[PDB]
Amino acid sequence: MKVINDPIHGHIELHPLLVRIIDTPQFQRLRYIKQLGGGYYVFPGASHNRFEHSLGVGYLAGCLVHALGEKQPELQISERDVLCVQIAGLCHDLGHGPFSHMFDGRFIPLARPEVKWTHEQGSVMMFEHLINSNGIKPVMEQYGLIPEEDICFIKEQIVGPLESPVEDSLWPYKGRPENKSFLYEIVSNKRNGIDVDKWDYFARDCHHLGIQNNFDYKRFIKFARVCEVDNELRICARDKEVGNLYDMFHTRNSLHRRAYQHKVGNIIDTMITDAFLKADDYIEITGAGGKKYRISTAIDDMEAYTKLTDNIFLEILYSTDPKLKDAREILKQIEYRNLFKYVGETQPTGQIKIKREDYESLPKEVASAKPKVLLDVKLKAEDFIVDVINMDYGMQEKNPIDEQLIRVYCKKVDRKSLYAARQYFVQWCADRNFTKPQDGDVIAPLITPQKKEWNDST
Amino acid sequence: MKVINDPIHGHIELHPLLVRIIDTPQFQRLRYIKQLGGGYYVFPGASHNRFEHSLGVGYLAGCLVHALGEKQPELQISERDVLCVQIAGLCHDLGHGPFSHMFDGRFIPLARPEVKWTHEQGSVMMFEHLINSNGIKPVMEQYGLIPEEDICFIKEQIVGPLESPVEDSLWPYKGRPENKSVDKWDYFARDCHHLGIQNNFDYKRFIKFARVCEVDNELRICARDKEVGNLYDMFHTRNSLHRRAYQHKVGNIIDTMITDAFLKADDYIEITGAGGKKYRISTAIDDMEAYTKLTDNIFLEILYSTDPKLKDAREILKQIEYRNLFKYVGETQPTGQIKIKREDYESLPKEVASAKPKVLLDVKLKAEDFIVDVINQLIRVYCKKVDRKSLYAARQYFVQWCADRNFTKPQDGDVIAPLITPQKKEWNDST
Amino acid sequence: MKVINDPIHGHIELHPLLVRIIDTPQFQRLRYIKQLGGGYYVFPGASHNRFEHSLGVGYLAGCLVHALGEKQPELQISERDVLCVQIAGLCHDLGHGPFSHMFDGRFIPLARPEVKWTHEQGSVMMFEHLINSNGIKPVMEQYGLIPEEDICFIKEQIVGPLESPVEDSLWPYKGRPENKSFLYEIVSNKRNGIDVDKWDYFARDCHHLGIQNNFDYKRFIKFARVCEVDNELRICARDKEVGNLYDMFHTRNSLHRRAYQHKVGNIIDTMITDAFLKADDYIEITGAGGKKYRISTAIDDMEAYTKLTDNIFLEILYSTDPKLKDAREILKQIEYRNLFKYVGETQPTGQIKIKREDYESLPKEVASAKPKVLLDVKLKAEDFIVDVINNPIDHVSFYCKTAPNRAIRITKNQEQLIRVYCKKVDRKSLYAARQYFVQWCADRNFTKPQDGDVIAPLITPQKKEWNDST
Amino acid sequence: MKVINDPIHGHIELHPLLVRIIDTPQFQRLRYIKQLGGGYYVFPGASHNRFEHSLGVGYLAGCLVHALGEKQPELQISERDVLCVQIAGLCHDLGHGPFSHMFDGRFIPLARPEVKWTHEQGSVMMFEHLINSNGIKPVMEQYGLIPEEDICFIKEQIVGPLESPVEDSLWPYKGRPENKSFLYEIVSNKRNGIDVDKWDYFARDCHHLGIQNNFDYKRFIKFARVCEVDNELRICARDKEVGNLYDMFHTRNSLHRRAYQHKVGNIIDTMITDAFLKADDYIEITGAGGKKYRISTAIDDMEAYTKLTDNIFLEILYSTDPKLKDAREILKQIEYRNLFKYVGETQPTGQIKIKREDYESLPKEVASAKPKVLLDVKLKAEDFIVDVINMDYNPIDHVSFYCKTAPNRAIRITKEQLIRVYCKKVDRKSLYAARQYFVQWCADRNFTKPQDGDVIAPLITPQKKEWNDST
RNA sequence: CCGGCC
RNA sequence: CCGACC
Ligand SMILES: [Fe+3]
Ligand SMILES: [Fe+3]
Repeated sequence: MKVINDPIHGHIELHPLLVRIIDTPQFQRLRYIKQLGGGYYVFPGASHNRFEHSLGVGYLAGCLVHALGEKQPELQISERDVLCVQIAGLCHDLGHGPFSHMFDGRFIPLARPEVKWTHEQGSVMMFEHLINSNGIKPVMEQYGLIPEEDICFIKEQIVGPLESPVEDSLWPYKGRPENKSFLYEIVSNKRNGIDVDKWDYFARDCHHLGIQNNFDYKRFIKFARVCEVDNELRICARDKEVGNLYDMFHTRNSLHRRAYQHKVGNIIDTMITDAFLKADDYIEITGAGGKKYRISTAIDDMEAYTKLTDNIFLEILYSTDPKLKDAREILKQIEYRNLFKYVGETQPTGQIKIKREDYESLPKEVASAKPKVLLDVKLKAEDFIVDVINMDYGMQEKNPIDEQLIRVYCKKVDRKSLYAARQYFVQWCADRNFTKPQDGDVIAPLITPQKKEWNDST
Repeated sequence: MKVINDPIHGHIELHPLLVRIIDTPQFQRLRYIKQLGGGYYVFPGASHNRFEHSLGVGYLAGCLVHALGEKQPELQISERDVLCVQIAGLCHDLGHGPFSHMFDGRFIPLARPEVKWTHEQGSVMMFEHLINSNGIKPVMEQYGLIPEEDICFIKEQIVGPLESPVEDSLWPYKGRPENKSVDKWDYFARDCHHLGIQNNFDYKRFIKFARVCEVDNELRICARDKEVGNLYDMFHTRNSLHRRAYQHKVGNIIDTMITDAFLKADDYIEITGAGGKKYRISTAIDDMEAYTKLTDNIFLEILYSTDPKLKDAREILKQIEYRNLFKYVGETQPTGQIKIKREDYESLPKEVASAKPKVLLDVKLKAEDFIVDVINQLIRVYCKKVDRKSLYAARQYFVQWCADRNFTKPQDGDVIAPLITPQKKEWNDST
Repeated sequence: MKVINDPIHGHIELHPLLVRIIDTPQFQRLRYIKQLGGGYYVFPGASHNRFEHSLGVGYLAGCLVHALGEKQPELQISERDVLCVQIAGLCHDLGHGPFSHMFDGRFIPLARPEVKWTHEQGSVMMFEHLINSNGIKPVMEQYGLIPEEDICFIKEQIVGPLESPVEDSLWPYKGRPENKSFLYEIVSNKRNGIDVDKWDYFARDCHHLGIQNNFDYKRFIKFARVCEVDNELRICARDKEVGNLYDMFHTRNSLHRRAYQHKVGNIIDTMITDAFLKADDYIEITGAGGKKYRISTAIDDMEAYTKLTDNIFLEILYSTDPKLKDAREILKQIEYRNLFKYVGETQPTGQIKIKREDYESLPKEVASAKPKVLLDVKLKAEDFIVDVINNPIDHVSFYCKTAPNRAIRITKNQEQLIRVYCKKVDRKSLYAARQYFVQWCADRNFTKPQDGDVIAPLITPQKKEWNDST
Repeated sequence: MKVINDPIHGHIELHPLLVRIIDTPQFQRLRYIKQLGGGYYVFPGASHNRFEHSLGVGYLAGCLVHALGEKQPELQISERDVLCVQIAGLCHDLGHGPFSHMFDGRFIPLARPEVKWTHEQGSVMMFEHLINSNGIKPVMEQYGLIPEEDICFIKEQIVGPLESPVEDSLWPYKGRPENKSFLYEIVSNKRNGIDVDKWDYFARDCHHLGIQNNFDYKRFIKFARVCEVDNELRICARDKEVGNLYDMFHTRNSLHRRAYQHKVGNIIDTMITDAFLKADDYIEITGAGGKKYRISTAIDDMEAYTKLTDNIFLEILYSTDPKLKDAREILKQIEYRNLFKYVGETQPTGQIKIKREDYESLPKEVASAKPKVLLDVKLKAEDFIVDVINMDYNPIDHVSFYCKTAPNRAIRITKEQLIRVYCKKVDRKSLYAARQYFVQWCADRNFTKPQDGDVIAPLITPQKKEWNDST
């Protein structure tokens, strides 16, 4: 058992097995990839990496489990359950890619349109590989828990429903029973949204970025207890966390609308992702048997998944090879904060939402926009841009109870080039059937008038 | 007008010249080093970038200049003084080495013994290189600033001494006024905020409680007579932060391991810059081109290469692939006048490796397996070995070396040495 | 320019006129009036008086009006109205009598059923007496105020429209023209209940009772802004502080269900009220011109109401007079802690709510309630005591975004109790009182007791009027 | 086994005997005696009373004795001692008069200068009256106490040695044998100054005044063990809390510099004292047998002293008797804030001091000043007042040392009277004359020259050679 | 600055 | 479980 001090988490004490397994290099790659991701180009202070966020999530899940077992001993969950919860929370986001939010949102979504997968499956696979490489089976036996069940429980908590839930009204998870889901929801609240990881992320972002955290998660955990709803085990705020929970929801909205939904930071992230894509074949990491896998193709290789940090960006910034001139230009452009210029903002309408495969064609489709306007420079794939920041979850019914931001970036920063990019963005919005801009009366003095809808003020 | 959002000083007002300087390749690359260095391993919450600390210091300096100008109309504060303050607060540590203090305090001895230089020389060279590469001399001129004079004044404001005279022919201010007379407070506040260390002193109160006074017919900074509590709290916070950054057990181990990794891969790492030069990590300060490609990425890159030619070097990362840091024995304090100075910095590990204690020992280490690092007067004792017998042998050798150095007696020297500590009659005086 | 240090609001920096109003007999009388009333004999910590509460209320009213006036230079909030709101805050409780809400609550109605008296009317009367006796009016002239308007405005802020508001939907206040309709929302508010009085006494009660106060009025005051709702200027809050308002109302409910509705803090109040009643006819209090008023009629004169404070309690406890022997006796039964025992509680069904004018008639009906089974003890009329005791998205606006009169004010939010106490404490007496209480709760169309089935099995089915839960 | 909620100590559990003792008229008399006395008219939040103070002190004494008997079983602390220490903590202030320390600090020594009276004597007498009147002795016998010696023990804890020894006449206390000496330092220590009463009233004063209280008695009781010090078992603390103890003393100093010496709470206390002194001969209080006792003599009979609380203030304020007129007016000048002005402050030099018997003679000497200047104000004894604010009598002092692994060797112990003169008249020339008279009187009495003494000393200053000597 | 004294 | 129901 070892205790560490953090700005928000506080005490980092754990079990002897968890203490022994915490100081590992497999989860050190979390410390080498920023959880804030594009926040380095956004938040001057919030340079925290996935290690701090994951440790806070695990500690908060363990504290919640301890509080539930103390105030509600009817669960009869022994120390093995808490140890398994801590081991699972130690890998909350231990399967993402370089720059975190850029990989599963921009890099993985574009590198392999034919293979759509997010950080969840990658996290499960990476945690399984790390467990296999550690060889902590005798150590787990010294902890009193059988590995053949601890590994399954950790994987189920990390991923979720891993049994391909059929329409039958059985247990969706093959690890947890019909009356054993109370402990696994502390790591992530897939329905209520009150997750230890989410609260830790919100608090850390607010603290290291300069925002106000009015939530008191400790009181929520103290007053939560285990209750029965819809003939199932759950956790809810008893009577007096309505103000605290509403403040937490407002803070989450502020964080996800001011930091994860900014403008310049999204442009910087898009430029970084595009530069990595142009250099995908130029940074090959050694794999198993002496083989090599590209950073683009390493999402299915754990040798380079354990070797996928933001140092790839550093390699891109300090390439010692002569074949990376195309990526060197983008690296030099991003070195002096000379990234692209935003042409506006947009959001689609209706229930139709594009998949991961359509993201790759979205840049080409947005560049292919061509209204009846003569442009000095044609909006090509490398000249124009379609930045599609997908918004996971978000649409939660009765947030107290309980698509994608589109941006047009110009590779050229000339005034005439800016006007051409704005015209191309208007053409793309018309093609995608997007609503008129808020300042569209001036932003589109020659593109909006083409359609009679703009003139129909009534 | 550019605004930078940081939790140290909120928003920082930067004019077009200040914005261009802050938005520069060197300024952007300045955020690639750690203030706490290896202590980031020991303390997770402290991972701040150096560029943010420099920006906060510059904002504090600009605010102080504005307050001095507004409070005293007779001060006649023009744009030149504010521009010099901003340039200094920006390039105060512009070219700080890998992990800032770690490189310039550990890696210089193994870099090039012929020329000695702290982080100040590298900072001055990096600022000069940034000015040369930016090509914004007309931009600075259009703001009313003299380029050479401002650059020299900013460099002098840094630890580096502009002039040779100590106090006879003015001060080390060959381009500045010796009579004429902050960053430390801003850095301390940033470190306290990042590491979670409570700071009882507010930087704003100290900034607002400064005045220009005529002492010895010279302008000097004077504080309020009722601000002793703020001063004390500030000093306490600074000391606490310094101890946390330097005295960290894991930090210390990471430090020494970083230096070992840097030395081991001298013939397996290099850079490219002007003239197609291929210089190793030892020559990263003499040439500004080497400093341009400088980042803490080695702390991962040297740890991530998968080549057989560096397999043993890769094995250094293997020491991190199974977490086991060097054991801590103890420390002591200097006595008399004999101390391990910078000249003895490159010889102290060799002196430790050559020790022959007269005690029952079975495990010995060579120069490469023995590390002698001091905290500069306390010198800690860390043994890279993991065996209990090896640790005891290393402790006995360290005790013999300290007894031959006649240093201060340790806290529990009787337990560490049953006879070696008893050998000296001077150190056995319990009264 | 005094400043008063407070353990809740810190510094309460004042104005010379407020100091003149404060250092008077009629304001310092508040220094000996319990804020929680009888709650001191149930909560040892709640020893605070109305004096500091009134100081804090004046402070908070000044803070809110000053914040609104500095934020918005269009409302034309002058220093005159700021001072007038501060005066209304300080004088909002000048009319309290012995043991605060026990006096105009359970005492005066049970003593004088023919008079409608409230502490706000007493506040108006005491403030008029304070400005007349102490010669404040020349000072009010000095400091920019015009008494002929400002005094009426202060009285209206304390109690409401003095002049029997006319039927048409005109402006019912004769003090301020309607273009300052927001100013009548600072001190006392009935539309939504966001008034500085409630903030101050919630914080003070939580400080003195050990309860934990989560609401933070400073955040509200910062967000507080005047917005236009239903063509009238009102004070609203930023949409962020909605959770803070939830906390405030949670604190309100806690203070009500733990402090102000205490099971035994009301028994003690009943005993004190009975002691005052028995001593009402033998405690002469002098008025203006030597006219001796009693406890109950002292509300008809402000020279005799000024001399009427909590000391009356002890003035009956220390009596050597034989005429007070009964009343003093009751007070003694409290020092020994020999209080009346609880019997049961009930709630009113529908809208037929018992009023204060019927309070003096309440026990007799309980006396007329005799259970349909044998009773060992036949409790007389005075042998039982029947004591009566009186959402977040109310008419409260919520400033939407960066727009002055945005007025996002819907949010769609997305009676009384009766307690029976027994003078006798025998087991058979307890059973008889429980049976009589069950009979009363089963025949007066009132809700059945919480534990009525265990309190009395032969007085449950009395009538069908009080046996329907629909 | 009831429990009382306190804003300071949270839940306070009480033995049935403690409740029986609490629910008596003599104990409930404390509800109507303010803790800070005249500080209310200065600190609006400081309206708390002695009743909750006594409750909390009993709580703390019980907690400390229980801890000390749980850690070390060789001390052999039994339930009898626990109940006796708790009772002593409860009744340690049963004898407080109106406005607390003002009664035995300013009123009684000035109303009856020939009578010695401390509130500990009144506490002992009131406790005896409580026990006798309320039939507590049968209940004390029932639960385990033996009144003949247990009551003597409680009285000794309240006041000290019930008899008169000289220097070394063996063990003074007849309550408990010497091998339980520590039991006499819980409720009221006189050597170390660490007693469970000061903890509670420091916490309560800081709660109601808004001052910050960094001390934590829980972390003291947690690490307290009894150790031998000069062949006397004493309660001792871990050295790891010694710095914490510093905080407590720091808090103490704050409370004695802001609250108890406010220079406006003292002039208000003086005005209340003068009003009481003038209404003394006419206010009647009935005692046992109907014998009317005045306010001053009421201390001699506990039945009359039970009915003597802060209410007397209001009883003089709300009166209509012509004989009380003057007294009543001095209470009304307080209600207009038309208080008397402080002419000056000084301190005694060396070891010269004013006792409780010379307080009455002090104003006459103050009025007896004869400055060698043209003083147009003929100030008499009624035109001046002299308040001797006796400061109550160290971070180490009788320090304690519960050093780890050393449960026997406690060797780790390593680390006045103000006089304020006020003037009844309010004329500016009268104020200057009063300042000059105060300076002259302080010079004549060899007292320390005031810091602002020379401000109103343009004529008689050259007369005094020592006054001009700055060294 | 007689309910303020960082 | 009459100064408790945190
Ligand atoms: Fe009220
Ligand atoms: Fe006491």
